[PDB]
Parts: sequence; structure tokens; C-alpha cells
Amino acid sequence: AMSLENVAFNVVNKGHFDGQQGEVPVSIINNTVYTKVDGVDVELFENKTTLPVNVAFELWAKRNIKPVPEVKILNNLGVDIAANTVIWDYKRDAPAHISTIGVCSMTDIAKKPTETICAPLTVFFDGRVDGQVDLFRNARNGVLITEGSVKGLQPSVGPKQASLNGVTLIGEAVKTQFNYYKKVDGVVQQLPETYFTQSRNLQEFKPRSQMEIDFLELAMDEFIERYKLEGYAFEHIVYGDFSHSQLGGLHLLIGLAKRFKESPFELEDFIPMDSTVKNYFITDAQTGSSKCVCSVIDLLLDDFVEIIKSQDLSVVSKVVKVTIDYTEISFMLWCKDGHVETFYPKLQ
Amino acid sequence: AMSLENVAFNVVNKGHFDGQQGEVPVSIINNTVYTKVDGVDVELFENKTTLPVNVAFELWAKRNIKPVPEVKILNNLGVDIAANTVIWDYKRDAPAHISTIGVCSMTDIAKKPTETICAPLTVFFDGRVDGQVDLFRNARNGVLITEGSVKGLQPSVGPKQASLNGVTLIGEAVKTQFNYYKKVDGVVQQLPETYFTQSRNLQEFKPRSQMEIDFLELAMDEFIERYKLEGYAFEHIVYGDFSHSQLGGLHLLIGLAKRFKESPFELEDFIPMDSTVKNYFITDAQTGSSKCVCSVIDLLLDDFVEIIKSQDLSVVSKVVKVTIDYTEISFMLWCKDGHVETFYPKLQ
Amino acid sequence: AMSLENVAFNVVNKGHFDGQQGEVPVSIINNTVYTKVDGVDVELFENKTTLPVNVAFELWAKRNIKPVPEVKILNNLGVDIAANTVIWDYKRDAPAHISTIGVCSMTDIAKKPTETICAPLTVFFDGRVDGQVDLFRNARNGVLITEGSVKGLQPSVGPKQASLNGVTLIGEAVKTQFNYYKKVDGVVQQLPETYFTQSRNLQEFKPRSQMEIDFLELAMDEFIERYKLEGYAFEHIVYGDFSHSQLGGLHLLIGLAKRFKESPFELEDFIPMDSTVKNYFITDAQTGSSKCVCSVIDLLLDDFVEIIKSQDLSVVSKVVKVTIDYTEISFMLWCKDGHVETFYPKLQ
Amino acid sequence: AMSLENVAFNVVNKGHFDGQQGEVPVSIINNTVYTKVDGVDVELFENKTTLPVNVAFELWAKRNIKPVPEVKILNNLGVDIAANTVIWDYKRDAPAHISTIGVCSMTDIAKKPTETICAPLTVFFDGRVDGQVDLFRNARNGVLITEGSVKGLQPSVGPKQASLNGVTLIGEAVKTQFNYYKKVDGVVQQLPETYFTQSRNLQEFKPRSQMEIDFLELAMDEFIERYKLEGYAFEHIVYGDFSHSQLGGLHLLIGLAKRFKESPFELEDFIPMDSTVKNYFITDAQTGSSKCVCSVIDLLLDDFVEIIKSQDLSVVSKVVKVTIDYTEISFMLWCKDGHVETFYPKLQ
Amino acid sequence: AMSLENVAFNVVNKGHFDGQQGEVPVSIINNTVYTKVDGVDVELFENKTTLPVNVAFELWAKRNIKPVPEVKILNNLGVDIAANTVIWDYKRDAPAHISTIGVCSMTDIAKKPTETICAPLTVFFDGRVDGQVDLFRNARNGVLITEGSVKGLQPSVGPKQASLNGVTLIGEAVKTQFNYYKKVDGVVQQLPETYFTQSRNLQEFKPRSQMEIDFLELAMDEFIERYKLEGYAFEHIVYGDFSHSQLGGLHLLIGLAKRFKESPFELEDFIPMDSTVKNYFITDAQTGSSKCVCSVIDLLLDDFVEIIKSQDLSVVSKVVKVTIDYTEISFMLWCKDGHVETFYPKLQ
Ligand SMILES: O=C(NCCN1CCCC1=O)Nc1ccccc1
Ligand SMILES: O=C(NCCN1CCCC1=O)Nc1ccccc1
Repeated sequence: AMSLENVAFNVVNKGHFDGQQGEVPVSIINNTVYTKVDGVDVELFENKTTLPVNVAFELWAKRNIKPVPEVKILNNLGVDIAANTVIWDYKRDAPAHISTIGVCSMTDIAKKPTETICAPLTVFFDGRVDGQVDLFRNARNGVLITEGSVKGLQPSVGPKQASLNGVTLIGEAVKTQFNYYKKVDGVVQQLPETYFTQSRNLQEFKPRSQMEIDFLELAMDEFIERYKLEGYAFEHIVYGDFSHSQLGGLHLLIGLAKRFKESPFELEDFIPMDSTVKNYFITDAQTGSSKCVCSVIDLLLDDFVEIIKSQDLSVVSKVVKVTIDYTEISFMLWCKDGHVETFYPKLQ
Repeated sequence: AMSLENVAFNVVNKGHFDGQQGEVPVSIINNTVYTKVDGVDVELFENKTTLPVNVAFELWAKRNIKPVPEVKILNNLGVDIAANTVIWDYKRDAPAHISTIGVCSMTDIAKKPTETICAPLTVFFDGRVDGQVDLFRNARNGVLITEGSVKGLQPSVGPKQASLNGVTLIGEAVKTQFNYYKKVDGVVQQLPETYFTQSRNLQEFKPRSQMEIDFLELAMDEFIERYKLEGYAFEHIVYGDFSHSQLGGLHLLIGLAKRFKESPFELEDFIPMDSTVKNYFITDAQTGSSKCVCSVIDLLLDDFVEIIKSQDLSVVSKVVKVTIDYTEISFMLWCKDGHVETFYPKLQ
Repeated sequence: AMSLENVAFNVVNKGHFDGQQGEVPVSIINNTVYTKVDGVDVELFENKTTLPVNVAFELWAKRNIKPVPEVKILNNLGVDIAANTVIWDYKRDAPAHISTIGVCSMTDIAKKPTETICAPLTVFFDGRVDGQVDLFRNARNGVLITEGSVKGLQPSVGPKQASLNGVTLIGEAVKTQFNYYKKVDGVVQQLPETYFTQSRNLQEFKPRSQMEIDFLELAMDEFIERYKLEGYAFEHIVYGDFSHSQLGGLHLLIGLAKRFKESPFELEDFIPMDSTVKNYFITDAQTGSSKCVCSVIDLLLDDFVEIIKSQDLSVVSKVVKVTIDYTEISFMLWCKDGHVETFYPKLQ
Repeated sequence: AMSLENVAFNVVNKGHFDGQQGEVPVSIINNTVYTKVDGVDVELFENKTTLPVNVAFELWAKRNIKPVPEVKILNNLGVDIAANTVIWDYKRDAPAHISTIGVCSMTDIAKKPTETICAPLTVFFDGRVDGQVDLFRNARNGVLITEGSVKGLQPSVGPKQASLNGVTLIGEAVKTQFNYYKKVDGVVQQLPETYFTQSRNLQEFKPRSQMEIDFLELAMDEFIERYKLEGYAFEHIVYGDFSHSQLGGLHLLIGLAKRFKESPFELEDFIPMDSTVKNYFITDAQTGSSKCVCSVIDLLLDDFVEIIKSQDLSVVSKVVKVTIDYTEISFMLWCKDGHVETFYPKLQ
Repeated sequence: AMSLENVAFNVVNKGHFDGQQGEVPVSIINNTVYTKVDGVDVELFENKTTLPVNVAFELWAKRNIKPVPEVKILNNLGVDIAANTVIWDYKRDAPAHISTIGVCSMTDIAKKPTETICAPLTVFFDGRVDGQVDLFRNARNGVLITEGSVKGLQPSVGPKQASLNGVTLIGEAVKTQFNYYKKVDGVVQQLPETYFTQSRNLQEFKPRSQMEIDFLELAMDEFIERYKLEGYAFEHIVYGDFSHSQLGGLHLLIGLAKRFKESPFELEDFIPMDSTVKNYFITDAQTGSSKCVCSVIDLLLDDFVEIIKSQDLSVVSKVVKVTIDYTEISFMLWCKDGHVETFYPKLQ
């Protein structure tokens, strides 16, 4: 028996929806859900979504609390809907998907993914739940994650990191690295080779390789010498050029991280969502150098070096395409006399 | 298991809350409650109250659907709260009372009126419900209505009319005339002798005596002859004086009713609530005569004639106290040379 | 170049969206759309829907302004979505359908109904628009209306009336009677033989046969004689029984219409939507007789007489299925000793 | 000491703001102002404006409650702001003007109209208020109304009607016909000779000449004979052509009034504001004839007859400028072979 | 003379309500109070409460700005209402109590606590205000704080810390340690022996004893050896077990504080209010260990040790009750073979 008051009961007593019976008094004012605790109202939930406040409250309560793929991964794989769960998008404070399957009466399109209305949609299946590797088998379109091998299917090994209650982390007490599988029109796909973004914070940035350690601890000239990077324009692309009104380059998160230790800057996240490439309007506080659209990606520096060192440097400009987080990321590569001028995620 | 979706279920299938089991999907957006019917949202309730939308919805659904006293009566008797029901105020689209007893977990101050929190409050009891005469006897403060005699309790015969789902009516297939009883500080009170207002509309006004049919079809001069009203200023008080910019008199609803059939006028109900005396800012459309605060009362003309003729006409001005709807209504009486100049419900 | 200000321009200059170029300044505050006219804001639209205010505004502006089927018809035929138009539901002040095709960039699931996302949806097609008969033929699921014959397609003659800008009417300068066609899973379906509800108002009800003029001017006993209705309980079913607290019968709109001319009553439309059978919580103002769920249908009395006389009167109770507005309407038939006790649209 | 609670006090006790001292408790929730009356909240004001709720409340309370020009007049004269009063626009439920002078601390641009910020604005002055004729003389831009002669100032006799608390009326106990005066750039302007619209309702329309009683009771053919209107196309312009899907003509309010008594129609007021010419999207309920933009004007039929007969009928099409309500109203005149085809307020 | 504008004047000029005369212009839009400073609007207050925005604005303005008991203390002592002040709940951004006494017209139940409507309520009295120790004397139910002894009453010495404008602190320039007294039904109570929570921040945590210094600076094994804590399971209860999917133990704030220095984690405060035991849904960023309901209490480690060392360790599981902040806190104690397995504030 689904009810606003029982959803609130679960939130209050179990920290999320947990199928427990019970009711607490609830009041809804504008976009906020309150409950009464000893005669005073206590806020349980502020609706930041475009859904009705009580609907969004229920979907948030029923969010998946196990490590799940980051939304950018799901989006890049074309996932339209999840099977019997809600992937909560913590970057948008909203459900990652419009509709649900067997979750909520206001948003459900079906109780089970085997219903035909689900056949065209790419359904997310979680092999850690009994019976869902088998539902993927009968599913026309879908994406499946597992922790171990699936007899009859070659896996695509995903990123090391997953999202646990909006914290992106590499699990040590839980597994966050999944096998990925995908089916389009009943056919198991071969997922492409792909790099993975590292999903790190500017504030909490930690190197994950000796080259990244070398990048953070060495001066610019030393690092470029040690990894034989003359002519690839890391001065511009990675370190950043702060001498002109328009900030130069600075497209790799580790380069922002290094700069942030020395002097601060504003990153305006004008499309706040999870995505492989992030666009920021950045203002450098020390110099006043700024750029309206500064595309930023968090690649392992190692991976970025391999990408730029695997390009032909003999044309003035061209589009370079790189599979990242399973999607095709277009870069612009600009060269002159056989050296790199700039190289950036294309602003398209 | 009380819930928003169960309240909405009852509204959809039963027209109001009826204790039935069931749920329907509900979405709340701003102050409106919707439910899904074949994929589209249908409005069930627009919150016009100062309570949270889902709370007001529940109280409205749980409104008393039997004939009940008009809110003006309950207010005049000092009613603060109702025992195990909601008196819906259809003139304010809101509960007549702030709190409940045994109705709603958000507004309940108690489950039963015997709880000591209810002792200082004047609780409304309905003798048509098993056990509530006894609860009145045990209550420190209360008002009781019954359809018949309560042994030992001296009754007060109430108005003929009651409110059935916002419709004020004199019952024929149902009983609307109750005995009234009141207790203050554990002690039953004598209810005063009283007139009752008739609760008629301006649009569909109907006379209720030979005098009132006479007033509506006789011209002003022949009516005043026949009922020997010379010197009592019904020309001003009842018929209304539209010759000056300030509209004169016009304090009896029947007088407004006579005028309305001839030429229309505007009545701004600037304090929209049920009360024994109503105040309107009135604008005569024919003449442009107007008055910011025109107090209007709907007495049977008979009763008004009795009241005014009862009066000493030998003082210039004096307050005249008349008991109407159990409350004491002050009138201003202005005389000169043994005749009435004006007589109107005193503006406070 | 589609835009809010261009939609508002069309509304101001053309009365609705008309493809014209232009812009007017618009301000949006809460659910209201305003435009500046000589320095002051003028309301263009109040959002009563569950869509965002500017989206609802655009859909309303793009509403079909030709005669279209009443929403109850489209619902009864399973219509999910309209091809390249908006059917505005004037009884809900909202779009009849959640999504659009080729109307609005926020609600479009497709630009053209041939897109595969539309295949499982029953698409409404309008043969008066070039190319939409062909799109119906190619659609997996659909409902089509036409003004004339479609070669090979067996037609169903629809109701005489259609909705023109929220006004239900039988056209004289325009055609409102359409042929109807329906496809399920690629296969054209036989539409059933059916009665049609008459879609009349209680206030401005007008008879449409000699029987109906007879009902309105004959007294109850002489009408029942003349049409040999003894034992069929029109005293209860149609005329209504106001003698007890629960209002008896009164399930034909014409019966409500007869009563209304005598004495008024309240009809709470607690599920305000277009449907073949309406449910009202009704309160008779004269008697106080009332009923929480009074199902009402507007059949031509002729048709209702035909239906009830068609029935076997030899069982105590049974469900009786009648096709009305293309949907199957269950009635409860209660008999005793070969005469009718009651007969009413079954409450579900 | 100006305050929200003092404004509310005046509304409760005086029907509007009246300078009285006092306070009542007020609660504001969304756009609604409430006050406490015996423990329950009573709505005083619903904000329909684009101003903050408490500001709109104060301006509404301080509305001019004397007869004032209709907003269409003030707009046609270029009035931007009022001197020390609020002209409430009852057709928009909003102030007629954005800013105030000496009314409200949130909307005041000045305390007195002599302040230089007011010089470029056309200030409305009311000669019935001490000192405002003089303020008009000193104002750079202004419009003045008076009840009598102003020495030296050549008057313009205004319409018979004015607006008293939203009621448009020709005064009998009050004066509603004013002299009008206007100043632009310090220089008094000649106001033009002008017709005036009659400002009548469709529902309660009343004729105001022998011609207009003739139009309402004569059939179309005998009226057109008697007033020798052959060849002037009142069949189209005034009576209206309901035979085709596009409703023909019907541009005089009296013509709509004649039709309305026969059969109803819908008038969507899609730009709801006071103006000399109104535009309606009209749907004839009887025929289904409709028109997206039907311009309607309420001229005395006499005046309209005078206007159309004044015209040269020897050109196919031409713009015809007529001064109405002081503004210049363009008509389209379409002729053929020396007779009128159509004549309508030109859509801009 | 109370007014919205004078409340705003005090906020602008005195930083809070201070009884000063004056007015500033105010606009209220949705839940926000603005004032005009040189022609632009400046936000004064965003309503986060369930009260009307202007009411909450006034109660916030009139908040107590002296050190006051933390709300958890007041709640645990059953305080229903404060005498002539507002205890602002900074954890809920709301009044700590529904109603007021002599503070605000919309929420006052009385001007003085001696009124009889206050007799059943437990009223908070502040001995630092003239006359309130005496009002407590005549009060039926109440709680009283003082800075010094009260002749005739044995005190309960409260916590060292109090709340000054939402900052919990141990006063050095002001006294924050109060004497507590309580009366139920006219009888001065003996307040129980009690521990006190320390009310510290995870970010700003400072030790308040040598044992707490030892806990933060020593490694786990050393600390447990030094204070002879083998067998009491501080490894689990205090330090936390981060090796399993479900985070183990971690119920004492100092243990969270120690962990936060090394590596960060998310504490989701899903019931944001002041209370003796806090429930968090915690996600450890380093490991991915998490727990839906992790009850946390900030006891002086010393105090926690004394509690756990004063329990019988010879039953598998039982409820341990400890008076903390004057309320009864139930703990669950789990043992095996005479040693502690876990010990946590009971999730009930
Ligand atoms: O699903 C799988 N093959 C697609 C099966 N088909 C045939 C055509 C329609 C359809 O769905 N294979 C699979 C096997 C083990 C584990 C998970 C998946
Ligand atoms: O209040 C006090 N005793 C309760 C007095 N009673 C008797 C029964 C009713 C009632 O209230 N005592 C007290 C003395 C000094 C300072 C503060 C308090």
C-alpha cells in the first residue's frame, strides 16, 4: 500500500525507502516535504526537480543506495530507464530518468521490464539483483552490469569508480568496477575500446600515476622535459596561459588542480549535469584572465598524453575523435610546423 | 493506515472520505491536488486555506456531509473545535476551526475530546453521533446539538435552517432544526432568547410571510400605510435612499432584494465570512450612490418590525442591544421629535 | 525560430498560434503569462495544467481551432496522442494528451507520427489535413476522423456534435459529424454499434424529440401513461426520489433538467473531466435530499427508453452492458416481480 | 506610520484605505493577504498583479473610490501616472499605472507631482481635489478632469459615463461627466472632436435612442428600410453573417446584443484590458461559425450610422480615420459599385 | 504599533527587533522579504518555516539574542512555549515553538504567561529577565533557567554550553551554564542526574579531556591499551569498521572526528533538527562503506567509557537506558562471552 505518509515513515526511520510499514504526519508546502516531530515541522525533502514535489520525494526515497554507474556512463550508453530502481542524479538533484519500472505509481510505465512498452527502451539491468541478468537476456534493448563474468558473454570492463549515494569512489569495501554489456534490437553489442574519465574533484584531487605525481610536484619546464613533451603545447593545453584577457587552454582537470593549490578561481557550472566533458565559465582571481566556455575533462594524464601523441601533427586543424566513457568525444587539434598549438574538447 | 493516496481514492470513488480502502496516484503542485485518470491529471482540490495543501485536502474530504449549524451560529456560540468531524466553512473554502480532534494526524490536538488538552476549548458535539451527548456531559466546555430531548438538559430551539454541503436549507427529507446546548467551565448555560437571521441570497430571495410578500409587491407608500410604519423611517432604513452620493440606509436584505429586481448594484464582500451582520461596500449601478460600509442583516421583516416598534423613540441617540443568532447585536437608534431618523447595525 | 515571445505575439495579434512572425515582450510570474501593452502587464494565460507555464501556454496557443471530437470520444477510443495538433481539453483547462508530435519542442516525442516511438501509441489523425489519412494507413495504432469516404475503409458514423473552441455544437456552417476509424496493432478494427450521449448542459438544456418535449411539459403520471412506462420505475430512475435523505435515482440529465426549472440543486463535479458517465455529489436545495455519488448520463430519452425496455425483467440483479460513445457502459438492473426497481450506471 | 497591518485595519473597518489608525494581524501566503478574525484566517485580497502581494494590496486599498475616467480614456490620452491617488483597473484587477506619486513607499517615484522626476510623465490630475488644478498648470505633462470651468482653459466635454468602484455608470446622485484638459511639453493641447464608446455589457445591454430600440425589435429588413441603409452592408457589418465557417462582420456591440438574445455564443477576451476597440475570438454556438479576431466597438448605432454614411463609396479599399474616445481609430472600408461591402476596425 | 514595515526597519537599523520606531518600504515575494535601498530591492529574510512569510519574519526578528538553552535541552524538558521571547531554532531555521506569549499578534496565545491558557503548557522562563523567576513561582508548569542560586530551590546544573545566535559555545565573556528548575502541576520537580552531550562540530572538533586528547593523537591499539579498554569493542563502536559494505559502529562523534582528519565522508542529516542523538546516512568516501541509519551522539569520551564500563556484560542483548540532556536515551548493548560486541543508541 503505497502512500506519501509511509514513504515519509521510511525516510524518517530507515533513512530511505525500505519497504517498512508505518505512517508519519506529512505536510507539503510549495516544493518542500515536512514531517511533524513533537509538534514542530521538520524538513524532509526540498524538490529541485521538474516533477510534482510528492512524486520526486518518493523517487528520491526509492533511490538506489548501492554503488551504481555514474549518470554520464549511463547516458553515454543510451540508457533510457532502469529496471525496478531509481538512479538518482546527484548532480541535478533529480531522477536520472523520466519514467520508472515497478517503482512509483505516478511515473511507472510498467511493473516489469518484460512488458512490451519497455521493448524499445534501453533498460538498465543490475546483475547484482536476482533475476536481472536473465531479464537482460529476454530484453530487446538494455545495458547490464555485473560484478563477475557472465557465461556466453564477453564483458566490457568499466571504470574503476562508481557512485554511492552521490559519492564517486573506487570501492574498497564494495566493488565499484562493473562488467558492462549492451544489447540493441536483441543483439549483444561489442562495446568499443574506451578511455574513462576519472571523476575527480578540483578540491580533493589525488594523482593516480607517477606521471600525475610528477605533474603536481614538478615545475612546468622540468615535467615537460622528463616526459619528452616538447612541441605538444602542454604549457597552453594543460598548465594554462593566464597572461591574456582570454585564459589560454586549461582543458585537463589536473591542470586546474595544480593551479588551485597556488591561487583560486571561479568555475561557473552553467550546465550543471553529469557529463564526460564539462564546460565552465572560469575567472582566474589572481590575474583576471577568463574564458566563457572552457571545456574540461578529467583524463588520467597518462591517457591524455597517449591520445595527443597518437595524432598526426601535419595539418593546421582537424577533428580528433576519441571514445571516452563509451561515447565519441570530438577534440579540435590545431598544429603549425609539426608541433601542437592547441588541443581541446570541441565546443559544438 | 491513513494516507494522501487513500484520501484521494475515497474522493474519487465515494465523493468524500468514507473509510474505504484503496489508493490512487496523486500529484501535488502548488496548492492543487491532482490524480491520474487514463494518463492525464485531473484536479481533485484547490487549496484556498492557510493550511498545507495535502492537509486541507484531507480535512475537506473529511468534512461533515450531514446538515450542520451554519458557521455564524457556531462562532456566535464560541465554538473553537469540533469533536471527531470537520465543519467545512463553504464561505471561506476552509475548515471552520484551526484544529481537529480525531480527524487528521497533522491538525489533531487529541484523538478524543476527553483528553485534557480539550478541556479549555469549546468543543462542538453532535448528538446524532453515538456517544457524543455523553462526551458533552463530561466536557468542561462545549456546544451540543441534538434532534430530540436530552434528559435533564434544558434545550434551546435553534434556527430552522442548517448547512448541508454548503447549501443552506430548511430540511424536508432531513432534519435541520436542532436543540442547542452550551457549557462554560463545566456549567451548562442558559442560552438567551433570540431572533435568527434567515440566511437568504440576494439573487434567489423568497419571502417567508404575508408582510414580506406585501413589501415586495406593494409600492413603498402603500406598504408603509398598511403596516402603520409612519415615523419609523423604512424609507431610509429598509428601502434605501439613493438620492445622495452616500447611499442612505438599506440595512435589511429584503430591501436589497426589492432594489435588485429593479436595477442592479455591486456588493463588495470585503470580509468574506459567515456572520450574523454582513458588511458590504455597495455601489448602485443606476444612480452611482454608494457606501463604503453598508451593514446588512437578513431578518424576517416581521421580526425587524417587531424590533424597531419595541423601541423608545424619545432620545436622540442610543445603543440598542438585540439578541440575534444567540449573539448580542448592537444597533444605533437615531430619533428626533418622536420619530425614527435611522436605525442600523452599529459599526464597530 | 520557435519562441515564447513569438507564441505570445501570435496570441495577441491572431487570437491563437498562426505561424506569424513577430515578438512581444513577455513576463512570466508564477503560472501566469503576461505581455506589456503600453507600459502595463496584461494577462494572456493562466496555467491550470501540470506542465510548465510556458509549455502549457504554447500548447494552448497551438490548440486545434477546428471542430474536433469531444475528449470523451477520444478517450473511449483509446487515443494517446494527436498527430501535429493539440486537442485542448476545455473541461480540464489542459491538453487532452501528455505528449505531442510535431507541435512543441518540450512535449514532442517525435516530429512526425511515422517515427517508431509513435508505433505503440494510438495516434489521432485528422483526415481534413493533407496527408493524414495516409499516415493513419501507415500507423500501427491510430484513430482517424474524416468528413467523407476513405476508399476501402469501413466507416463508423460518429456523433452529430463536436467541440469547437470548447463549445459543443452540431454544426451548420461547419461539419461536426465525422466518420471514425481505428487501428490496433496494424489491423483496422470494427467499431461497435453504439449510442451517443447528447452532451447537453443542465442550465441551457433543450429537448431533441417529441418524447423529450413530452417529458418536460407533461406531469410525471401522464408522461408515464402515454409512453407505456409502467413498471419501468422512471419515478425513481429519471424523475428522482427526493423524499428520503439519500436522493433516489435521478440518473438521466433530462430528469435533472426538469427538476432544475422547479427548484435548484448543487452538483459537485468532484472528478471534473469529460466522460460518457458523470458522477456528481448532489444536494437538493428544496428538500435536503442528497447523494454522494449520483451517476448521470445524457442519453436521448428515446434511446434510454429503448435500452430499458430491451431488458429481461425476470432476474433480481444483473449487470447490463450498453455501448455508448463507443465504450461499454455497465448498468445495474434491479427487478422484482417482473417490474423494474432501479437501473443505473454501475459505480466502479 | 504607514504599514501593512494598518492598511488591513482600514480595509476591515472602513472597506478601503481611509487614513484611520489601527492594526489587525495579517498573514501573507503566496499572493493572498489574510487577517485573523476569531482564530480563523479570512481572505482580504488576492494579488492578480505583477507587483508584490503586499504592495498590490496597499494600492488596491488606496484605490480612488470616486467616479473616475474609464482606463480606456486615460490610456487614449497618454496618462502615465496619477497624482496622489490610484486608478484601479477593474478589468485587469491591477493598478492602471506602474508607479505612484504620494501613495505608497514601494511604488512612489515622488511624493508630489511638482518633483522634476514627474515632468516628462503625463500626470493625471483631479480638479475635485484641492490644489490639483494648480498642479496641472505647473506640470510639464498632464491630463486634468474637472466638474466645472477652469478660467482660461478651453474644455473638452468628456463621456457621460465614469467608473465608480469598477461599475461604469452615468451618474445621477454623483457627477460622472467631466471637462478634460491635456498638456504636452508645457503647452495645453486642443483635444480633438470625438465620438465616445458607450461602455455597455453584452449581457445587460440597453438601447439609448429610438434607432437602437428599432434595431433591437425590428427584423433586419424592416430596420434597414426605415433608416435607408441599403447598400451600407449592415447585413454583414452589424447583424453578422453566420452562414460560412468564418463568421462575417459583427463589429458593433448592439449587433452582438441582438444575436445574444436569440442564441448564445462564446467571446474569448484574449487581451483582457479596457480599450476603445475590443478583439474577441468568437464562436457561434448555434451554427459553429467562428472568427479568430473579431474587432468589436460599442458606438451608439446613431453615431455608427453617421460615420458610415459620411464616407466616399467610390474606392475599392481605403483606411478611414475616426476619432473615438479621443484616440484615432482606423477602419477598413471595402466598396464595390458604389455600395459598401465591409467596414471594420482595422486589425493592426 | 506592530507592523511589517517597522519590523523591517528594526532589522535594517538594529540587526534584529529592538523596539525602535521607524518604517522602511517592504516587498514580499513568495517566501522572501525585501526592502528597498536606493531604488533596488535587498533581501532581508527567506522563510524556511511552515508559517506565513511575514509572521516568520517577525518571529525571527524577535528571536532571543542572549545565550539560551539549545533546543534539544528545551525539548527534552518538555518546554512547549517561551515567556515573552522567541527561541529561534537555527537547526530548522524556524521558531522552536508553535505559539508565543506577548511576542507576535499572529502567534500569541496570551500577552502574559499568567493567563490561564498558559497553565497547562510548560512555559520557559529566563531568570535573567526581571520578574520571571517570580512568574515561574506562580506558574503551574514551566522550566526556569538562572545564572545564580534561587533561595528555596535546589538547582540542576545544566550543560556548560548554550546557543548564542545559533552558535553553540561555552561562554567566556557571557555565562552559558545555567541552573535548571522545572515544575509539573505546581510541584517543583527533582531533575534527574544526567550526562550532557557536548554539541561539537565534526569540522571544528576540540578535545575536552586528556582521554580525548589521547584518543585523537594515539593509534587505536595504544589508546585501548592505555585506558584498559580491551573487550569493550571500541574498535567497532568508536573507531568504526570500514572493511564491510555496511559501516560498522561509529556512534561517537569523536570517532567521526578522528576519521575526518584522515579521509572524508558524507553525513546525510535526513532529519535536520536539534536532538541528543543524531541519525545520519553516512558514506565513507575512501572505502565505500556505508550505513543508512548511523546513530551518533557527542558524549565526552570519558562519559561514554563510564557508561559502557557500568553495564553487565553477561547477556546477549538488552536495552540500556541512560539519562542524557535530561531525557532517557535507550542504547542497545550486545555481548558475547563477557565482552562487548556492539553498543549503540537504539534505532527505535
Ligand atoms: O541476451 C542474449 N542474446 C540475445 C538474445 N536474443 C536473440 C534475439 C532476441 C534476444 O534477445 N545473450 C545473453 C546470454 C547470457 C547472458 C546474458 C545475455
Ligand atoms: O514555585 C515554587 N513552588 C510551587 C508553588 N506552587 C504551590 C502549588 C502551586 C504552585 O505553583 N517555588 C519557588 C520558590 C522560589 C523560586 C521559584 C519557585
